[PDB]
Amino acid sequence: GAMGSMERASLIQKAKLAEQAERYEDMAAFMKGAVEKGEELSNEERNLLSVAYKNVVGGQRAAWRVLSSIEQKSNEEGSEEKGPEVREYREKVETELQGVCDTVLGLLDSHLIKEAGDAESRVFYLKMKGDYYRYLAEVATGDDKKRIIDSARSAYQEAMDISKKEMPPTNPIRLGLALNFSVFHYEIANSPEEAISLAKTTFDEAMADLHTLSEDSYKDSTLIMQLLRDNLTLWT
Amino acid sequence: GAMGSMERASLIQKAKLAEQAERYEDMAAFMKGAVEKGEELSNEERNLLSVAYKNVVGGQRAAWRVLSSIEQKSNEEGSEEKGPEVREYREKVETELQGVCDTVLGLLDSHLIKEAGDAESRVFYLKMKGDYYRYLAEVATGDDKKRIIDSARSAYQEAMDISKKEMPPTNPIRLGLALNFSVFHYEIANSPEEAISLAKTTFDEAMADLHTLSEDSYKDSTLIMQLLRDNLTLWT
Amino acid sequence: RRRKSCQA
Amino acid sequence: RRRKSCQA
Ligand SMILES: [Cl-]
Ligand SMILES: [Cl-]
Ligand SMILES: [Mg+2]
Ligand SMILES: [Mg+2]
Ligand SMILES: [Mg+2]
Ligand SMILES: [Mg+2]
Ligand SMILES: [Mg+2]
Repeated sequence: GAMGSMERASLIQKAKLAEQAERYEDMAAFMKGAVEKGEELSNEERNLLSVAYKNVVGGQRAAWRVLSSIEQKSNEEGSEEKGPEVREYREKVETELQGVCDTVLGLLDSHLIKEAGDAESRVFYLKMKGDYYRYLAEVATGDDKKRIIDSARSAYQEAMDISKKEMPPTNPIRLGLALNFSVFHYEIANSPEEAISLAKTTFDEAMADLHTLSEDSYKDSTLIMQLLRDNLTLWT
Repeated sequence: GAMGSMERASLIQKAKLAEQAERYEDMAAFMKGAVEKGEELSNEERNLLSVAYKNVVGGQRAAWRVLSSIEQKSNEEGSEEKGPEVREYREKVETELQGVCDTVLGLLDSHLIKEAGDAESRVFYLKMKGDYYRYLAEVATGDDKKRIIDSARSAYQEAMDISKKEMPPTNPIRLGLALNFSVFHYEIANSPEEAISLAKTTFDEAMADLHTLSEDSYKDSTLIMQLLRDNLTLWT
Repeated sequence: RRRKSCQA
Repeated sequence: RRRKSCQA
């Protein structure tokens, strides 16, 4: 695409500059260009890809929630008819959001996942695939909603199976995956008990493994454990 | 430099576009960027590098000759004093020309020549080195003039020695090298008899080898032979 | 209080 | 008539 003429290393360098400038749309475009060079990504490069798109889609999701709330209020009894504008604009933001999700899913399918053989890369990409199907599920209201939900579930499940066999229970990718799959269960799959069980079990197994860690790894793992605890406190 | 962020293949592509648009300064900058990627050049890429810089320096040399002629007339008896402007402007063009020659010589030294092992590449680069020292010699008037001339001579001589041992007498690089070394002898080294001998011998040895060639190779070789004949007709 | 997902 | 060097 438009990044085909720029060196891979320059795209990476510019992605890091865009991050410092909080220019996440640019950061994502640079990282897409880097992926499209066709080489596998290092750990740092995978993190840059993930940060960039999570920030872009995070802004779109927050805007979609604002607009969806306004639209829902407009459809309550006693609300004045204001025309098609709220629906139209929510749909515009929704279509943009879906486009970003499709872009990320396309990078994962062509060809990040198939080339990823180490547990740390494969689990990371499968988690991403689950996340972007989950974001599609957040806005899905039609006949493919069940299939979108099952695509998220299937990607998360494969990531969980690999992470349990190949990673320690304190590994940050394993922990972040479990956090997100637990959110999937709670608010996408209508399975709050599964969400709570997964969070509590993940937390307890990580706690039992902290003794093996250096001080820096302990800080990394406990940070994510606190997110699991935050959700357990909210949900129980 | 300024081309460090552009892909090697994009620089090559743009050099070809610049050639089509007769934008030889751009073409040279793109090819310099391609050389600085550090990989060896293919036959086509070496030709693009040579075409680009020969056109840039060719324009500078033609302008220098115009200005030098004006300056020489200004220093004849009976000519009005017009101030320092003609000398200043000739010097400005001369310094620019020297800068381009130094740029090409720098690419050859860092690191095209040392990496060139095949006769076709090594002879080509040594011919280039002789040419750009020859262009420096055309404008040299000071204490290093003898050393500049000997640098041209030495590069041409090494190219000739390799070309005689490794290339057929009809090879276009061998022929173009001999043409240029003959011009060096005639107008730089004050050796018109050596220039004439080299041209006539090169022509005659190529003529004896034409029978071995395809129609297309015959056209390539005879085109350069005609340049040797043009010089012999002018010089005899 | 919005639930946490894996975000910085 | 300027002498020829290796030019297109
Ligand atoms: Cl709109
Ligand atoms: Cl000037
Ligand atoms: Mg490259
Ligand atoms: Mg392991
Ligand atoms: Mg219960
Ligand atoms: Mg040979
Ligand atoms: Mg004589």
